[PDB]
Amino acid sequence: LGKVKSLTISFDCLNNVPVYSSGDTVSGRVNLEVTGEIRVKSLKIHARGHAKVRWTESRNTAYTQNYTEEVEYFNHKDILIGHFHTIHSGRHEYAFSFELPQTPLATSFEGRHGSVRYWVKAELHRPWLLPVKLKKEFTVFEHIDINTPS
Repeated sequence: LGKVKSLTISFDCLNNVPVYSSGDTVSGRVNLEVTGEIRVKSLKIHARGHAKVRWTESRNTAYTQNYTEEVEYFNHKDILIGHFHTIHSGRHEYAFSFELPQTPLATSFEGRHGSVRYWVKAELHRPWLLPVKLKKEFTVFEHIDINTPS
């Protein structure tokens, strides 16, 4: 058997910053470095954008209950491998490409308990091993429209 050394995600920028807008094609490669030899059930990507709010509330022998509320603006899945596949030592690259809705999207923002975030998640499934995921954030900002209603 072998083992996964590294799992990263590279973005093909439109420049060099991962900033995107409506109708834009977000693409890149899922990078996978491995020592020895591993078997892979599947390699999937999951893109999502949503508004998110964290808050905690104290109870009582006291403890703290954690809450999170999300509103989805965008969601997209795709498979890159399978759905076993064998991979040997060295670097491996797997290209991905999807597109953002031509409908207007929420702009990325970071408040103190509220935020809007977009990310691409890479999910690796292997026989007799727990699923491993890597989530990399990208920024979405709408381009100006001179025909905006009121």
